[PDB]
Amino acid sequence: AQTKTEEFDAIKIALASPDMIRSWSFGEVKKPETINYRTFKPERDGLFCARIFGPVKDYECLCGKYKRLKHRGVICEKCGVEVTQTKVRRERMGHIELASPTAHIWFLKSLPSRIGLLLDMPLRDIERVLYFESYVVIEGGMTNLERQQILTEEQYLDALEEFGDEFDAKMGAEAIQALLKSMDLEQECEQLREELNETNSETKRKKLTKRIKLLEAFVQSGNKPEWMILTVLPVLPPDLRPLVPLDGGRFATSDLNDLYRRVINRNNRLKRLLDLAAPDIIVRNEKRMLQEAVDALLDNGRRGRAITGSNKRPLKSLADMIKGKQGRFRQNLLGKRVDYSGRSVITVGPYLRLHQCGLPKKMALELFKPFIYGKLELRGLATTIKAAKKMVEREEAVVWDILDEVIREHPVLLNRAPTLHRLGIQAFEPVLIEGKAIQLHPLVCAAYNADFDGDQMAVHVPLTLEAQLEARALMMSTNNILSPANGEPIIVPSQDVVLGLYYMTRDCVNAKGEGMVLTGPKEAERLYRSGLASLHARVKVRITEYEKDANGELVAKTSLKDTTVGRAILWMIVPKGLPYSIVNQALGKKAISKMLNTCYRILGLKPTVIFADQIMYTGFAYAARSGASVGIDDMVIPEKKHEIISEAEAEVAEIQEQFQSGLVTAGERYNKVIDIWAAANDRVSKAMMDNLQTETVINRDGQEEKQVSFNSIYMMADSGARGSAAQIRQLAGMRGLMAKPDGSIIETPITANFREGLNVLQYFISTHGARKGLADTALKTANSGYLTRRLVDVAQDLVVTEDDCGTHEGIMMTPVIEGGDVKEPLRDRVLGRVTAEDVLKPGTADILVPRNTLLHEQWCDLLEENSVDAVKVRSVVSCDTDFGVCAHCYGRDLARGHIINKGEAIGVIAAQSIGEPGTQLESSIQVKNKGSIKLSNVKSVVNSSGKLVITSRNTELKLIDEFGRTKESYKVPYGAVLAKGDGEQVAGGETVANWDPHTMPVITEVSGFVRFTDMIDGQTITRQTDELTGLSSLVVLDSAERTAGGKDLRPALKIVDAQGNDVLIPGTDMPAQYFLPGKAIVQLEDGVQISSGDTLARIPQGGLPRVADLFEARRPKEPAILAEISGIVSFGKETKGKRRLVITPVDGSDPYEEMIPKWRQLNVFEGERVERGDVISDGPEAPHDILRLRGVHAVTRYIVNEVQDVYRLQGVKINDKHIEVIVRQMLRKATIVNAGSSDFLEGEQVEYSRVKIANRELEANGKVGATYSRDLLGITKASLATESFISAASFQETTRVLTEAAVAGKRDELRGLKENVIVGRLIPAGTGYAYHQDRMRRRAAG
Amino acid sequence: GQNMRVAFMPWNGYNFEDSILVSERVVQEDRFTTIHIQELACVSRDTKL
Amino acid sequence: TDPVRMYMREMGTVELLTREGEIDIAKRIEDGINQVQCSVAEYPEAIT
Amino acid sequence: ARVTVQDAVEKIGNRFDLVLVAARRARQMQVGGKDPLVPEENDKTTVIALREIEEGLINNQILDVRERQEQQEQEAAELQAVTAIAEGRR
Amino acid sequence: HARSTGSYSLVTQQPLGGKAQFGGQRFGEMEVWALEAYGAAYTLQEMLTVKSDDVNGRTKMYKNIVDGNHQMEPGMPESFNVLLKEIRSLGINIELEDE
Ligand SMILES: Nc1nc2c(ncn2[C@@H]2O[C@H](COP(=O)(O)OP(=O)(O)O)[C@@H](OP(=O)(O)OP(=O)(O)O)[C@H]2O)c(=O)[nH]1
Ligand SMILES: [Sr+2]
Ligand SMILES: [Sr+2]
Ligand SMILES: [Sr+2]
Ligand SMILES: [Zn+2]
Ligand SMILES: [Zn+2]
Repeated sequence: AQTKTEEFDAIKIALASPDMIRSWSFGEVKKPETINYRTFKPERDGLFCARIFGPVKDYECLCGKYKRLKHRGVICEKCGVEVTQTKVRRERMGHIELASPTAHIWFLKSLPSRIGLLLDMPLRDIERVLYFESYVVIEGGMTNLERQQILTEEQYLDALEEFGDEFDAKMGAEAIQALLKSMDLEQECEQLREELNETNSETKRKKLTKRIKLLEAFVQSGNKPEWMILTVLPVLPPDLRPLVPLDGGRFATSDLNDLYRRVINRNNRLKRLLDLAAPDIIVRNEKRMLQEAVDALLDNGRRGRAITGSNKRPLKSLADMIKGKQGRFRQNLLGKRVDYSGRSVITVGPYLRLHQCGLPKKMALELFKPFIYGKLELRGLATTIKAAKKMVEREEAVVWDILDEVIREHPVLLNRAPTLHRLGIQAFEPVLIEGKAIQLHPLVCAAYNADFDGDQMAVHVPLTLEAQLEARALMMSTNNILSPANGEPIIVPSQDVVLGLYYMTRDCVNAKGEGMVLTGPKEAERLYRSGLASLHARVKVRITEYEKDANGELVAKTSLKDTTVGRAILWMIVPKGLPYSIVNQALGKKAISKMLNTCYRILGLKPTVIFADQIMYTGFAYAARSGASVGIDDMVIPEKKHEIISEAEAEVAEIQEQFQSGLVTAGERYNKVIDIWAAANDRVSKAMMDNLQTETVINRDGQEEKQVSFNSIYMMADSGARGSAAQIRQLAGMRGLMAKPDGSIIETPITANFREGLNVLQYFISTHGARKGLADTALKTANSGYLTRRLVDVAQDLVVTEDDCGTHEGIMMTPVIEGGDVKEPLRDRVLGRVTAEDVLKPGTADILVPRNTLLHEQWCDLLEENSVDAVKVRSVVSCDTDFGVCAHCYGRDLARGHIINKGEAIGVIAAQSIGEPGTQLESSIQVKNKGSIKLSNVKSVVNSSGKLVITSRNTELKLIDEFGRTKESYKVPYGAVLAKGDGEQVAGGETVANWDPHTMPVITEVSGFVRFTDMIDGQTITRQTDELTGLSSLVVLDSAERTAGGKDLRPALKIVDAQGNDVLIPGTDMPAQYFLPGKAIVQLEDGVQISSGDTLARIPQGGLPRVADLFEARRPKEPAILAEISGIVSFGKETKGKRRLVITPVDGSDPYEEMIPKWRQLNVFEGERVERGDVISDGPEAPHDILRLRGVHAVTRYIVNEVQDVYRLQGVKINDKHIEVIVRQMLRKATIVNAGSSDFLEGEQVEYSRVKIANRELEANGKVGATYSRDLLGITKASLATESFISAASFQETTRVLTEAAVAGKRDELRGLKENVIVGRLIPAGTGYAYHQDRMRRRAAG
Repeated sequence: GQNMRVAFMPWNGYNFEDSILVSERVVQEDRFTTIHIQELACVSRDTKL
Repeated sequence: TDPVRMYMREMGTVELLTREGEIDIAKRIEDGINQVQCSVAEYPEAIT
Repeated sequence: ARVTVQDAVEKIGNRFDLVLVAARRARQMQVGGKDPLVPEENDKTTVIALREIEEGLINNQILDVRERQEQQEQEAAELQAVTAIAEGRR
Repeated sequence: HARSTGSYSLVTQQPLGGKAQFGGQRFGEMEVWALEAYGAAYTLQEMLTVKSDDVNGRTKMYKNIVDGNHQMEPGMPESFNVLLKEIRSLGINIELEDE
């Protein structure tokens, strides 16, 4: 067995023994001395020592008698110093022998007290003994005091006289150490398990289970409770807490050195006082501060706060070294300084290739400094290292030639701050260019958030062959042409390149040279650059296009095409294996991006990279040839701008007449006036797109006018190069409406555009949105950056383990349709996904579509003709793969062109794919197909106005076509108006059902007058404004905001006839009195007659924070109520306006009841057969409620759809596979129902229980089948439950984790990615994954 | 900081994103040459050696 | 701060003794030392 | 392969395993001699190792077989010394 | 700014700027996620040990560049070596266990 090999695999943490501290130590620190004032050297036996810790000089003694590297490991007889290197002062430690036992602060003050839970004693009782105020009973017999009893000095005196001798009680920290000495761990666990048999409890059970979990973990590791109180105190090495002379001459010392002195000082005094007369008052006080001295040394920010001897600052304690945002544990990742690194301002590089960057000459000479010396002595140009150093410094002409040789074929990484996704660091092969600025490729600039105006980039250089290869094979820009977030390419031409291809492809009416036959695309270049024909005009060209063959490649179709001169030249740029139809159209940013996407799957990776550069070179050349210029005349104002404004300007003054008269109220005016300017702003914008969009008119050939305008501004907007249609609105047409500091919109918008001079008032108005929008942007990076940090820490420790997981189960995927519009088709949704079950849809004759296969970009085209719906594909959620993803049962790699290879970290990509683009962050049923409306469970009643309002809780809508079959299915809620009844023919494009989306109306049954009984104004009801009908309406307040005068009053509307007597409700002889709940808004007045079907009262129900809320699994303000057990369910009893739901099935036992709030409107009336997971209260659904009842599938698709809806509105494309990775990290950790091996509640992983259930049911001597229920933990609730203390203390609170690891005796085997970064080992992901498998396999055998 | 002749036109990738070109005449004629005065201090100190 | 407060409360219970009260304790000190000195004088080895 | 490495990725499979296979070949050419199989048209050791993967001359299998031969060739040409040492130890 | 090798700080053995050569560029945790997302493992190994804190690693690797070896040979970084002694000085036993 190896003994001296430092190659470790696992690290463990436990409590240190007083004898174990002496093993670390090499001597005892007895003096508080440091350094002499005369000669700057260590003193005798102080903090700084050469006899204990090591010599200050390299291989020398203190006196200077022993010199030269001759002597090694020689213990001096004159001084006592070992002749060794001074690095020994960094590793060697010391010890301080304490005269009195002092308690540890980490186990005492840190909640919920490690010493307190172990002894079953509150902190108030422990501290009063420790601090020396009261005695505590340790040993018990027949002394009436039993155990842990707190006794004062006057109580202890009388108790000893009555008994004594056999009775044992001590005072101070000595008593606590003796109390932990006497306790038996083997017998305490047996007693607690016996009492948890008859009296179990529910809420008080948690503290009883906490004690067992603390005691059982204490014995299995073997820490011993006696070491909780410190007797020997370890000392840090002198190098970590140094006294170094600065440049000026004044010394600089650590705050730890000042703390250590105030420990030894009173330690030496206590050793004196114990033999030089010991009065209790002084001795207890010296022990009082000595306990505080260690407390201030370990963790200063707990008991009091120590002040530095010279400075007015809290001293950096031993705990403060690890934590504090920037310490030692947290600087392993963030605060890491790196050699072989550069930094300069970025510049454009149009002459460079995609794999090439323009690295500065003087920077590269400095960076590859050791690389120059290596290939200079090898060439025979320089004699030695020092001679090679002189040649570099003198800047010799021959050095520049060798420099280029080393840089060639050597990749260099380029990093930009901040890195949101992985493409922020890309490798490039440098080309030497003279200058102090670094040149970057224009195409890869789209990957970063970079702009050539004042941005800087870090220049990193790999050193080893392994580092050079993983930069070329993985981190190279040519290899990373696609984005990891979505299947669309990230390297897409922008600005100048788009404008160049747009002008080249666009056509004119009659340009120079039209109607020629042209021999090949070569003659198209012959006419333009010579000066005989323009790029525009429709001219026939002979072209030879090559289509893809079934085997490839023999198809060569030649035909005459009707294009332009410019389109023919661009075909030469287009590779052979691509159709001509893709370049035939006028190309913009939307069209050019489609060229690279099609070129990738059809040809490969290599052909599209060369093509990508070829577009860029040609893009800049023809953009320069065109000469696009933004002029003041190009900013065309609509012909009748002020004419439209004047029609809407005094139209506001027309409603100002209604403001004073009383036709339109003051509250209704503001929202009516604003609609005029909103319509006027759109009218000017639409009129702007006539004098700018197609304004040409002058045509030489014929008399026509139809042509796309050659305006410089429109060319930048139509192509999508720079500036959208929204930007052109403000400059030429109208700026629009601005906001107020409160949030409301200003009455009069800015009429003046940027073409004309803005007013002083108008410009001050526009500044508010400028200093508010940019203020949001200043904290947008901080908020989205924390969101990126949040998603990583929970999913980072997730890598691909197996090639295929043995489950034919996944998620049902349907194209997202909102109301009657398709957002994303099946092709874009199921692209990349691997199917779990074969396609069984009938349409065209075939022999089945194979399962467990990758859906290609060409394979998905076959599914489009057949029109397939609802395909269950293998996803990240449904995985039984030990600890990770199962490759095949996941999907394609979006950056690559095939399946994702095993070893790649999915969770890190999944977190970056959402955090990066995060910076940019139904009501009426309409039918198109002709048929007939058939209704079931109809309870409609016609009112006085003429609205068919239904008086039923559950209503469904169905359509019957020509043949006689159901077409569409839609749900109709309570309080809805139907257009047509049962069996009525509908036309193509007609609304059949209509209701207000954000309200819950209450419908009456009996007709007559309305009485306001117990409806006193001011006491129960208040007046405001309803924002739906609307006007002034009564608002009913809940039982919380009501006055002290009207305490017992029920808000209810009473229905009477013409005489004044109550009209009875059909069924019961009870008077008609509809009790109205809280929050409800009453629209009706006193004395107003209503018919059957009239509404009495209506009951009311962001961006980045919404995404953060869904991922954190936080319950909404108004959670939806759902039925838990299926069967015959009926209501029970009444209170005021609330119902207690009693759910009882048919079978045995089944005791269940529920309590529901009063204001809630239900979807069931009386005696209803309800199933598991049904909507009772309409609105938002609670994330925990869906998992509880609907299952572990409907909740997973709920997280996907709700998050995507936020990104769809903003215009962001993120795949559904990235979200479901984090969902799997939310579903982990489950609660056990059936008794297995340990407890009932606890916290065990889903797969940890799946390994358990597979082992218990067959072998392992258990035979019990542990039933488990899935639990949901939103990121931060799941990231705390990591099975590593090194990974936890990285982002979590350090002092809590290190104490928990010490007590339990945890072992970190280093499997997570974050665990190996801190220790300085290879990552169990990617290249290091194949390395890591070699060591994990040899743990079982050996 | 003086004024130069400005033409708003695309070039061969030398004005991709906010990038600005300059003539050799801007370098030949001292119109953007800046004078920078720097201070460097040398301190002789007394040590224990 | 905690350690500063209770120290003033420990010696607060003990009252100051002055004048002839100090002599009552001082007389026991010198008589206590003299009794030890008598024990050393009685011991035969101490003379040797 | 200077621009794209895709031609070498298809030969082995995994992109990460491609790194480790080419690293063994590069280090053999760096220190322990090893003549290049594919004609050395300038270039550095990182790319020349990838050139042999594209043509199909070097692999994780091929590197192991050649390492078995070289170890046994240095075993047979040193067996004369090992047998003499073992006699004195007993 | 450009740096290959130079002076190092006292408390932590990571790159530091002052005279002659400029200070090194900081490799933050945001940059670590990128290499974790990539199949990169040996590059981050360089960033943490030979380019940063590892005392025996940096000098031994530097000599390999001049000799023409291009090999890491990494060990214990000084960022974690200080951390081990800080936990031991608190009074909590932390040790490295072998296979
Ligand atoms: N301008 C431009 N050139 C490209 C592009 N892609 C590849 N090349 C050129 O093709 C040459 C070979 O590239 P490889 O990727 O090795 O192609 P191969 O595997 O089929 O041989 C290189 O020449 P080389 O560097 O001289 O290498 P070599 O010929 O000395 O091996 C490189 O310059 C591109 O997008 N744009
Ligand atoms: Sr930009
Ligand atoms: Sr910027
Ligand atoms: Sr050679
Ligand atoms: Zn000496
Ligand atoms: Zn799976």
